[PDB]
Amino acid sequence: EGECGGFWWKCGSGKPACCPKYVCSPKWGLCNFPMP
Repeated sequence: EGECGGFWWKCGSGKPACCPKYVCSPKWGLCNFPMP
């Protein structure tokens, strides 16, 4: 059920939004932290 964006969740054209903590990288279509 839960398909939130974790440390590495495929995002882009046809995907869900990342969690409040994770975000979709501009270079790579994956949900991860904003920065180490």
